[PDB]
Amino acid sequence: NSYSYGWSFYFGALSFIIAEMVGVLAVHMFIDRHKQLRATARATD
Amino acid sequence: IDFSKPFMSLGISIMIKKPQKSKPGVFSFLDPLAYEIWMCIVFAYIGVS
Ligand SMILES: NS(=O)(=O)c1cc2c(cc1Cl)N[C@H]([C@H]1C[C@H]3C=C[C@@H]1C3)NS2(=O)=O
Repeated sequence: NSYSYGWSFYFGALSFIIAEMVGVLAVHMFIDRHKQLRATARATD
Repeated sequence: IDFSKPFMSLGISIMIKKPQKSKPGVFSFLDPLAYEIWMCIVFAYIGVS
């Protein structure tokens, strides 16, 4: 009744961590863009 | 020799020196939950955050 998960199982699990990291990095780019866009707009005002 | 009917029931069996009871592992505090739950809690922790 014993079992052991293989490398393929650990590839999907490892994909989840990388995907979440990319999501954080993608949101941080969206945040930085708008911050730069607002900073420039304020300076022109 | 002319045997008779079995008066009792037996069967080959392995005898080993009774291995003394073991000490709960150093990480026994993870026993209450299966390894799958601990793995998924980490995923949930990352996903929620
Ligand atoms: N349970 S046991 O091993 O004590 C046990 C086992 C057995 C007993 C009697 C006892 Cl008490 N008798 C039977 C016997 C009764 C009739 C049916 C099978 C033989 C002829 N053989 S057995 O099935 O080998």
